[PDB]
Amino acid sequence: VYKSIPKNEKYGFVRSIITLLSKPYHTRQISSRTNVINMLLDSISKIESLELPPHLVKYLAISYNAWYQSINILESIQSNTSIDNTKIIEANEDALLELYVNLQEEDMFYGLWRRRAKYTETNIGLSYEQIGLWDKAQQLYEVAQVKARSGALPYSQSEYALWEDNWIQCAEKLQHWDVLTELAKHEGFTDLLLECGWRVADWNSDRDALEQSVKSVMDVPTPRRQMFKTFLALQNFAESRKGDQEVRKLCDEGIQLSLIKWVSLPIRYTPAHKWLL
Amino acid sequence: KMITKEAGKRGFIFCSVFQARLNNIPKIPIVTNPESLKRVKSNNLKTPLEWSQDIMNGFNVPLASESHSLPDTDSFYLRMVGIAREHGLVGTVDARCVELISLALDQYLKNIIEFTIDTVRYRRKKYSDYSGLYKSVSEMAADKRDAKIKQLDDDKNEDECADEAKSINNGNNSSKDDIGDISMSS
Amino acid sequence: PRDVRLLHLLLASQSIHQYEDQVPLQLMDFAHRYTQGVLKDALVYNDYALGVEDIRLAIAARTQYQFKPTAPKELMLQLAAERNKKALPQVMGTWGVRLPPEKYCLTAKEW
Amino acid sequence: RPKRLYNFVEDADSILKKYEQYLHSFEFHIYENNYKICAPAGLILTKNNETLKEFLEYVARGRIPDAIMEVLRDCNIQFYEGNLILQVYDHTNTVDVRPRVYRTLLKPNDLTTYYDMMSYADNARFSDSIYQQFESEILTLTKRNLSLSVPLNPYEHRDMLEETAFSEPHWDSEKKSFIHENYEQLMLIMNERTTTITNSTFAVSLTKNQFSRLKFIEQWRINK
Amino acid sequence: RSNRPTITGGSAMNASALNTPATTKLPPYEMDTQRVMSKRKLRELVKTVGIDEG
Repeated sequence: VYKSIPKNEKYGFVRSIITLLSKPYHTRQISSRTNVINMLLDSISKIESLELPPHLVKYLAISYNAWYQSINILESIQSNTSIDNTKIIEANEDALLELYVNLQEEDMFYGLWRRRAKYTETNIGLSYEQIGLWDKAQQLYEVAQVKARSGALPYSQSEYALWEDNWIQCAEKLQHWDVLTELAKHEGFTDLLLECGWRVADWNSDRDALEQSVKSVMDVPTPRRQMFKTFLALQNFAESRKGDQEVRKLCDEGIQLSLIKWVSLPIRYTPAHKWLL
Repeated sequence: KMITKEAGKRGFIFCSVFQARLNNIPKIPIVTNPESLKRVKSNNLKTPLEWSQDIMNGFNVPLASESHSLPDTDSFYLRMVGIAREHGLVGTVDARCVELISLALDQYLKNIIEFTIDTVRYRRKKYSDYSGLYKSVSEMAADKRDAKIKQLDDDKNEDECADEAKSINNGNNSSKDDIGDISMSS
Repeated sequence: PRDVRLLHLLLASQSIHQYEDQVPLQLMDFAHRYTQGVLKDALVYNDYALGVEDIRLAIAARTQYQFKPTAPKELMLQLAAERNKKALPQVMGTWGVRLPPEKYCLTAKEW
Repeated sequence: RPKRLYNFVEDADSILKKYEQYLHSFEFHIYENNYKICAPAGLILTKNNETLKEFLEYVARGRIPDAIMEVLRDCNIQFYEGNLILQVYDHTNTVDVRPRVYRTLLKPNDLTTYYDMMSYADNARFSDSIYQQFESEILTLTKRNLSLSVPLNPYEHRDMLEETAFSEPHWDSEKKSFIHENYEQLMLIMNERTTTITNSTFAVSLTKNQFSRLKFIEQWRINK
Repeated sequence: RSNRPTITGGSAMNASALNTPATTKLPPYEMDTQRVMSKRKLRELVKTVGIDEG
């Protein structure tokens, strides 16, 4: 019945489709496996004419489940003659790579990145990072960062973040925590919280300096920051006996947070479920 | 009393070059006083590294001579927070005084435009209880700039409206800011 | 009055030895109105928040539109530089005085 | 009575011709669609903005902008008799073997002297008459080349002159006469970049209540 | 809102399931305000001052 919509009227129809999908009352179907958003995105994916919606909406229609209903849409623009812009294609690739990161499918992430990258040192660093050689990948990301400060290429504002964050990930794997501690002191960031192990034997002389860092960021909570709050309560029970036994409450709210995060993922086991385990 | 007065009663300045310098320079608020330091640290207001960026972002607004349109809420907000950081106010600018500034500009320009409009014409149907279309020129907004001179800020703006708004007929006004050179004829 | 002869000494202090009679009367009736307006606006500004910074606010409120502005040389230099960009036009070479065009002269007008 | 014969230049072309075979003061570059204003030897590279579109109106009129004076004093560049030499490189019309080199001169105004005095007023704390005397002495020592020489006045030697070299009014018949004269913006609605999780947390929390990283890593490797 | 496309999604670690909020919704956005946006406002101000009015 989409065929009844004629030409010179598809723009208003697709705009009304975005207006319908972007409604705020769909949160009364977030805790469901059979949302109207799945039933509607699946019918969007069988059209190939309007099957390009704004496509950072598809990546944000992940508050619902809709993972593969969105990956179908975002991969049917990679193989479409939709070349009206070079900034629609790179934003499509951004949303697809972020869905691959949220599903922890890293091989597709590295394949799509070094299919879309413009520098060559980015390709070499991503290949060494996929294999697991993080020293050479870290050196190649430094080389790619240097050649963009004094070069003739515009680096697209999406490879730059890749160089920064993947340098931080390689330095985390190589356990250079003394560099990253002052890097997280140089700018406001919970990389500072992720030195829970920082060549440390006390965790008590700077207890307040960690409690303020947790409490400033323990709104819009994640399972990791909730784990940090529970460990602070556990250390409070440890160093001061006859403590709280709120650790028995913080562990339970962390288990409930992790269960909400488990139901938000696909039913079948993805690599992202391993961190929840 | 008057066998006692002298020079050296004040702590002022009077060098007009130095007054123009201090009116020209951009100044950022700093802290040395400890009570005001604990007063500004409690209300989560930041260090001067944010107020200097706020000076720069309040200056970098496309001010309304360049855009040829009346400004909007974000431009008003950024310019007023830059000005409030210039004067010393390290707090937050309220969101209703921007709309108050908007209505102030409204009634100011409406007064100026109305007392320019009712001078090129005598509206017979108005101003009474029982010809065509005119465009106001810059010579008219200089001519009723002086017949009713009270309506202005008396700042730079009226000085430039008196000094540079009237153009002689070889002025080359419809230009691109550079074609009035002598070498563009040769 | 004390201020008539104080104005006599003030005028003589700036080498003004010839003046009329109602000139210190005019100076006193200026100073009365100026101080009354300044103190009324300062009473408003003190009910808002007397003191000296209150007087400073009340005399900075009305400096902005009546008396002689302060250090106007750099704004006038900027304005002169905007006017002195344009090179001078071509002049007549017939050694006399040339008028503007006839519509820009006070002759083709009617009552 | 003067002691020697002096040769002082107060033009643009003569000062430029005198100051060829000398190192320049600025170094401006015209690349494709972007520009760069560097020093002769972190130097910024600009997009097509409006500060540059007003600086370019001060190089087709060969004068220094009044804003720059103090910072030129800060940046230790070479002045040349009050002027500074802008060397422009047009890289769009380069030749193969080097871009197209122009070498223009910018001239001081009254505004440049006033802004130099206003920036002198920061750490000197002089009065007004010292600035008057300083300006008078510099206007003496730097403004030579005066055209003070009077020709004949044509209005007194009227009897030895052609008759129609003047223009007086004449009386005509009964009057007298003087002499006169869409889709791309729809497909990117949610495309707003986020630097980090903490910044996203702060951006969603306050609503209800550059290569600095590489430079930091380099300076921390230097400090060790 | 998270538009970073790098591994770890602009987070300290690469778990990506532990560094993501539990229940989210769509961010605020706006359509093309071209029709409701006027290039010139001073013409509207003189329009509300100077009308025909016969």
